[PDB]
Amino acid sequence: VLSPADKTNVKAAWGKVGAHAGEYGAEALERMFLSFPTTKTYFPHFDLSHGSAQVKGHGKKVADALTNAVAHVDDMPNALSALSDLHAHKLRVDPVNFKLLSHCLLVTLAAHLPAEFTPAVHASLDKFLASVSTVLTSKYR
Amino acid sequence: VLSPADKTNVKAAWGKVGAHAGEYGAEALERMFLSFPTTKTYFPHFDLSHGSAQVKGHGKKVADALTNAVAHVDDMPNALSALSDLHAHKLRVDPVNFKLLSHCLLVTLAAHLPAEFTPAVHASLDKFLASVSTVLTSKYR
Amino acid sequence: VHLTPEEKSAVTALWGKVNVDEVGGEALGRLLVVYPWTQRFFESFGDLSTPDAVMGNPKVKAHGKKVLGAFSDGLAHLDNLKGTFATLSELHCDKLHVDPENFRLLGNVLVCVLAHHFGKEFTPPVQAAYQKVVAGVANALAHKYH
Amino acid sequence: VHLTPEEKSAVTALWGKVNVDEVGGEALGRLLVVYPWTQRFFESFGDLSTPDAVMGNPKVKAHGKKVLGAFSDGLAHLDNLKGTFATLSELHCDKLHVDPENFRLLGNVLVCVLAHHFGKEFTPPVQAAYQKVVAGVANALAHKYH
Ligand code: HEM
Ligand code: HEM
Ligand code: HEM
Ligand code: HEM
Repeated sequence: VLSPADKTNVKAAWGKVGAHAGEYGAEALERMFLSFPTTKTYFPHFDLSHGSAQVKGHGKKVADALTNAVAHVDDMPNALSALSDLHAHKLRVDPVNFKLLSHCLLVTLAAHLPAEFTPAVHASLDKFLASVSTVLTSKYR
Repeated sequence: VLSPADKTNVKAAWGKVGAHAGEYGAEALERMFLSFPTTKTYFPHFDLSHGSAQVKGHGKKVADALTNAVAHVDDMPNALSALSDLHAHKLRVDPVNFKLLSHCLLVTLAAHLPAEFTPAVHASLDKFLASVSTVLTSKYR
Repeated sequence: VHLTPEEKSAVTALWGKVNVDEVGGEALGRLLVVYPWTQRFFESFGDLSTPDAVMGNPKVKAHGKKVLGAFSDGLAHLDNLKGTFATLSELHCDKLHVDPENFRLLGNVLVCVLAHHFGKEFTPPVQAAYQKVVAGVANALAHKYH
Repeated sequence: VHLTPEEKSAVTALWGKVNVDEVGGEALGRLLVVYPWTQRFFESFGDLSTPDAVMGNPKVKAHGKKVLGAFSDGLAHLDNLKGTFATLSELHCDKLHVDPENFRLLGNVLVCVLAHHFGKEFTPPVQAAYQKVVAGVANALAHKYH
């Protein structure tokens, strides 16, 4: 349940992302809609095209939610209580979809941080995204 | 995260199983080895045949671990801390395998309790087995 | 989907005594109740905000019977499940975009429904055989995604 | 596995500049490190109790290259991935009994390895295309289980 080493790696890899967090969330979301067209089902109201300002705005949202969990890592359930409600309870987001997003987030970090994406930080960041996802699916979980 | 209604359903469906708990664990384990022969990988040392006293002894173990979680439902992480270690950390049990077991446990309860296996208790018992499984995979999770 | 003669005897003796009106609907309902994100595909069915709503819905018990219909087809044609399901696959894959994972779920709750309605008759032999078919139909519906 | 000419240009221009000695081994290592239950299949490889053990293991970088070898085959034969993998499927399915789910994992960590070694060249177009192939090879290795 996120070891001290994991928490340290995650703070630090997040660190490097810095002000690019929002940019990265947009890229991640775009990677998912293209590779996993089944997720597109949940955003009929969006224009999913490439420079879509809907997708950019949402990437920022996703990046801020994550920075919120990193900043509150020992207390994610409480930090992300509202988002859960939304995801698990009002949008009924298939759990499968969190895996796909978490994968595309990792591919995006790997694509931006060649120095920081070691085997260990990758293991850590995988454990963090999976935690995050366990919190957001927990209304029927 | 197991609602009051869930905890109540689970206590009660477990209740009916009563002294048959060990018997049911054996049947569940046997259902899994047959339907999901890939799990058999983890028990090369066992004789998996039908009346195998290895499998019977183990069913009791699995049934007692679960009765331990039901009895300590608001505190499973602590209750099942040792088992996690074993499963997540010393046996490296593929996470996939907990889903398969949890399914076969449900098929076994459905096969024994026609009155009690309503749609709701089934939803509850699904949520309980998934929790249980989240605790036992949490050393790399 | 291979199925030996023993497995086949097992699956077929079983399926023969399945109330084709109820079992179909009980599986859809338990799917909707147990895995409540699948309701996003069935809001046109009406009131589903409790299990009793769902388990009573006329639309539900009507769509389940269709579902079983198709399972009966595949039991008929194990040697060619793609062939049998091709049309069904475009629907769920290319048009509805259901995640194939939920095909596995519906099969596994159909297996629970079977164990529930048949009790100790649904031995572990017969479950093993049935997991085969269910894996196979899930595999076929999922084709267009492959 | 269909792949349009655009996807194909994408996957092939990419694969062309892949260090076939390293990438293979880096994916196996990250699989062993990130999904540590897969080590149950690779204890004969020696010391794996840290990532540095693993990322340095000669056995690891030697088995990864074989792995990539096979991916190169399938890239060669998308029109017939079963054909290409039939022998490989009996191995992992009927003899090793690996859960097909771990085929999907190895593909997705191969995709991360690709994004890592190629940076911004590994745009989302090219990822999309690559998820196809990886889904397809995972689908083929998994055949004997279907
Ligand atoms: C790592 C997990 C993810 C995080 C951090 C996350 C975060 C968020 C946040 C913070 C918002 C806006 C919050 C608000 O305005 O109240 C949002 C909206 C939403 N999320 Fe996510 N989400 C995640 C995963 C998913 C997944 C997997 C899907 C489905 C593919 C999804 C579908 C939605 C939908 C459809 C909405 C609202 C509808 C709209 O766009 O207006 N989310 N999410
Ligand atoms: C609902 C989850 C399950 C529970 C409650 C559980 C419980 C247990 C318990 C209590 C023991 C004996 C404990 C001891 O002596 O310290 C055991 C042993 C073990 N479990 Fe499980 N287990 C579960 C899932 C799994 C799964 C999914 C597998 C893999 C298919 C598995 C593989 C093993 C192995 C191989 C051992 C020890 C080796 C031996 O049999 O001597 N377990 N488990
Ligand atoms: C074992 C797998 C499944 C089978 C055998 C199956 C089969 C069918 C059949 C018989 C129909 C009728 C099509 C027609 O009238 O021509 C249908 C419709 C539909 N299926 Fe499934 N299905 C499968 C799983 C699911 C899953 C898991 C979902 C998502 C929860 C889903 C969503 C739908 C929906 C929403 C429709 C209706 C489309 C419309 O309104 O016309 N199905 N399916
Ligand atoms: C994308 C999927 C995969 C591919 C392309 C693949 C391909 C291969 C190849 C090229 C070999 C060499 C066979 C030979 O020498 O003839 C092999 C061996 C093996 N694979 Fe994989 N494999 C896959 C995934 C995995 C996974 C996920 C596991 C489990 C973590 C696994 C476990 C093994 C093991 C243990 C061997 C060695 C058997 C022995 O010692 O001879 N493989 N695989």
